[PDB]
Amino acid sequence: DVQLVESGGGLVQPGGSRKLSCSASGFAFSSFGMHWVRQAPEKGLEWVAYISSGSGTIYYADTVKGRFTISRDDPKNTLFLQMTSLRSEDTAMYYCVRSIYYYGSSPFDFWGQGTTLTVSSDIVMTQATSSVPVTPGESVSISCRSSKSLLHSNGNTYLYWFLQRPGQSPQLLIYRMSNLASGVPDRFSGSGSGTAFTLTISRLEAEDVGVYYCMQHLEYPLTFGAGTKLEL
Amino acid sequence: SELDQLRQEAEQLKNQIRDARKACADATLSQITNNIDPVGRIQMRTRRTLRGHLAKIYAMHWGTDSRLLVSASQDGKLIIWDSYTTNKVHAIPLRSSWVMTCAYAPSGNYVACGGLDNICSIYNLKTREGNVRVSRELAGHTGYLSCCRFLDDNQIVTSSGDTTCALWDIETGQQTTTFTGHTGDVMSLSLAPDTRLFVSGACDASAKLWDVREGMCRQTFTGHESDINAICFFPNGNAFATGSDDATCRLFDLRADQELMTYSHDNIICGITSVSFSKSGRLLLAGYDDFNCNVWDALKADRAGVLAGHDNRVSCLGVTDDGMAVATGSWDSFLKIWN
Amino acid sequence: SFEESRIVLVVVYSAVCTLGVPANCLTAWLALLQVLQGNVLAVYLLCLALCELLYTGTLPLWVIYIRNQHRWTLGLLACKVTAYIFFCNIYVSILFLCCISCDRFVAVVYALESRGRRRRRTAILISACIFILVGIVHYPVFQTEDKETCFDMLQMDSRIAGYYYARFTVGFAIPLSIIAFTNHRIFRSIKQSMGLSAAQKAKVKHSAIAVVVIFLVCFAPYHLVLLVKAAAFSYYRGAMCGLEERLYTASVVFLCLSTVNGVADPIIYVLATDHSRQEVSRIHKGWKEWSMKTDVTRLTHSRDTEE
Amino acid sequence: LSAEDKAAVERSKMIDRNLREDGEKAAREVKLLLLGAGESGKSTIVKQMKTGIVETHFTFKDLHFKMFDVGAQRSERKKWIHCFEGVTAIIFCVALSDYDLVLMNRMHESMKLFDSICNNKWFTDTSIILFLNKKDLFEEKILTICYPEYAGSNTYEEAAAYIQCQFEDLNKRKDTKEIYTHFTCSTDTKNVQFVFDAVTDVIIKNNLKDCGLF
Amino acid sequence: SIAQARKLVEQLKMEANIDRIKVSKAAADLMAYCEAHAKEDPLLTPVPASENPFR
Repeated sequence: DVQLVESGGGLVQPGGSRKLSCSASGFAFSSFGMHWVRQAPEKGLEWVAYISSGSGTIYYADTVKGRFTISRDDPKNTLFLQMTSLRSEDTAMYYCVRSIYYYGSSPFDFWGQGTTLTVSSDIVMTQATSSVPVTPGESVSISCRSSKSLLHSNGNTYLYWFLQRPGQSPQLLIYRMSNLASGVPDRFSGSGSGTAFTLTISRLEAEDVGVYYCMQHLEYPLTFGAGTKLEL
Repeated sequence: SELDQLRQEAEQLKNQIRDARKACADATLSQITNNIDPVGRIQMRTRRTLRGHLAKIYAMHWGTDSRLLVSASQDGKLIIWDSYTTNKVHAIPLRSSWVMTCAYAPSGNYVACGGLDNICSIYNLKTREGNVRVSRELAGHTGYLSCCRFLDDNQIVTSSGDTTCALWDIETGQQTTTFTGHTGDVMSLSLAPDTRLFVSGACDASAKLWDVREGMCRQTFTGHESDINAICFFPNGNAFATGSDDATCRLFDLRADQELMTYSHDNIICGITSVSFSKSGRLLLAGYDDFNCNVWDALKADRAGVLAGHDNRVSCLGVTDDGMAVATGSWDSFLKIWN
Repeated sequence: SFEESRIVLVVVYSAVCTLGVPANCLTAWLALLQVLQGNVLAVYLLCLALCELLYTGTLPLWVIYIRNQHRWTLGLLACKVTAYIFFCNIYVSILFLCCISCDRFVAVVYALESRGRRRRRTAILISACIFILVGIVHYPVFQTEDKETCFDMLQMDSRIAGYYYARFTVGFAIPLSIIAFTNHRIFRSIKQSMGLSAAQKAKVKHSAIAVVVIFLVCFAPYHLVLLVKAAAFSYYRGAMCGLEERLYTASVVFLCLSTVNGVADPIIYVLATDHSRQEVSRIHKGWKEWSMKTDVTRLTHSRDTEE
Repeated sequence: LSAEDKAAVERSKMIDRNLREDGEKAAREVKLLLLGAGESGKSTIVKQMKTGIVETHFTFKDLHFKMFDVGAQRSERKKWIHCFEGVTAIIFCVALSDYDLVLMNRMHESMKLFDSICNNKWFTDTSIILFLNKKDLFEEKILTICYPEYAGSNTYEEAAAYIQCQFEDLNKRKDTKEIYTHFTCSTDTKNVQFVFDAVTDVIIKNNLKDCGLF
Repeated sequence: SIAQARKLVEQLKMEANIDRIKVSKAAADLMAYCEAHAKEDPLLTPVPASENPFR
């Protein structure tokens, strides 16, 4: 259907530079907004950069600003990111993310494969316990707290849940705390208060194993959570 | 002579119904609504102006969420809108720039677009592709697609200028049932809320009921004296009202099959191009060929409210299902909504 | 002699202003309502009328207070402001009428190609650039010293006379070449055509020759007095008093006729063209219904009441 | 006022910029209305400039031409005639050698279509161009069948001038408008030269109306 | 025009078996639908600006 393949993820001398490109095919990438998301090689998913639909609004993170840049080119249908001054914090499994933005749109719906890149205030959101032992057929519930409430003045809370399948790309389950994504079974359902947020897994079976995440969407930083590895 | 002897027996059958029409009707609805307190004045101000088109805006339709609306303009572009934030969400190019109708699906997945090109076009909004592509073209008519409406996600009923109405299905693209019996070209159609019975209006000075399932005419409503430009259904599902070029808006009941009243004023000589109700009745929105819109009491036929926002002739009009706002478009390339 | 000449010219100045101000405000409102429909020169006429309204009531205050005999009862900030508005207005009105003529030229002869070049953003861009340019060009007049008298001090100094001659050369003579070039190309372009019949040919000849002739006959006298002043000063840096007194009288009467043309430009614009004739006719009907001097329905009610 | 709202404003600005560019690209095209009747040489005109309405596009010099052929509509004309109000020119095609044919001769009913379309309220000021067809057959075959009231010369040029004169004065709505007749030989090289010189003659005068001159 | 004569008059005899009620009590259903749902109708009884999402 669609293809998000990444290129040039390898060994870089510390403090050097490396061109990173995300080859896109099979969708209106000229109309789609694009993101970049850092995955640490051991544990920890977090955001890198944002690029506009029209390449007008660009955002970065605290350790990303200035020394990273992100560009695009619609006619050859690919995504670019020139990357400089790398170190151990820059060692990461960077993921290619598309996200479309309108009313009823589901951002972060599809993810890329990744780059094996090794070398040599903000809204706090904590998941309670990183390990929950489960049984294939009973219902469990997990949740993550937010520093501040995500309930905006327009009456819409902004929070997204993700499933890290073991070894490959993740997917989006439920967007904006109440609406399930396409291609996802109805068993998954999130809920909570204006500050307390939780997921309700019902009748789980042997494919829901993996690390789960929750994200803020009130601002372009888009802070992540710690992660709940859901083992059997 | 054998066709001629069948004429006067059909005329007395037309006399058989009309005296039975007059046997049921002794007291009109106007004498019934004497005791009810009048609505008074309805001051409505333009909260949002959903402009952005470039040519004459011809049709609109409200979404089921009462936030998104689809607007068709003669420039050749189809725009899905947003009510509160006044920002367009989708701009759809058209293969044929000639468009006179548009439909928003009740599920919100699809949008139907037509015109005088004898082609009905249905577009998928929320695709896995991410772009908006036409699902398939629909070509079975020989006139001009006056109005198309979504009965269901899979079933769509359209009204076309080949003097016929046809029920379609997307998966095969053929007429499951076609409706014939209108001598002239039909101009508008408004289905009931239960999506089982629907009515169509034509350039016959008459309107005829239709049952969707077997495709036979149920009722024949007349009393007009010129072409019906737009029709609307009472959200109770037990009545409907029509608009024509005669500058008279007339209210009809389905099984009571009578003209309850005509909404006519002497200063109104310009005909009607758009009719819509309120959820509880007690109101009738009406757009005229004069550049202002108009509001009529549905029960007492009074000059309740006046809407004089547009400077050109209002073509399309519609109301939300929750009643939060009424929408109105005209040939001045502007959309403005009151409350 | 000099006193009676200046008093009669300021009397006819006051009369010309009090006959021209309502026509100016009417034309300003007319161009404001005409900019609603898409016309590139409608905002040109709007800007020209607004620039006219800038000075059409400033100099009347001083000239009705007293004809100037170097007496300035105010703190002279207001007289510097009126001189600013007058100089800026004269140059911006000349440039606005000439760019109106250039728009007429590019509309008529190159009509096929101009359909992409008639975007309205260029019109606002050109009007704003000319306005800011004439303000910055004027600004040395605000910088000028010798605040004993603020209308002119050209009788003794020739440096400021050379500066004013430079302003004259950059703002007066070249627009005459511009209007002559554009109007002659308009003449040729309409006169090789055959679809337009002979009546409209003579009409467009008469209208364009009328605007170029009034521009010439009212501003070229100012050209000749400024040129003869500059030439006399350049020759005789090292009967001069009598020539300067007669030149001063000629300059003030020529200023009177030039501002007569300036205030008459919207009147000639609305009187020369027939579409504006029916447009000012329906504006007259609107003003009559906003005045209510007809009272026909109330008169019929009154005659029905007494009978 | 969040990231989602900011990105919605972003996408709204993007769609507005795309729409403005598309409208500026579309505005350059010239719109032409063909009202060719049955056997009026619609095939001839489309072969010389080279189920619903048929749309054709051709280029002459630096100017685009966008014509929409309304053929076999089989509907009431009043419902959709207002859709072509912004069209600059109306092209009429009429055969001349069909004056010996009655369904009520085609010639007489052709004037009623022209009388109705000229006197309408939408087309107060729209330049009207009419063409001809089969004039060589009309010269060969010819008078008393269709126009006995002329009672004059059987010669082709005087008869063709008589027929052209009757269409020029169907009604007085053509006084405010401008009819542009042309003797269409049906073999003449570029009869779009008639159209191109006419459509620029509208454009100067449409500019002159907008120029506030005439 | 011989073929149209049948199916034109089959419409009339199919219309003979028509339901019949009283229009005055049918007009009661017109009125009884109004005051039942006039409490939540925001046109003739507009909601305040806090409940109004169009401000």
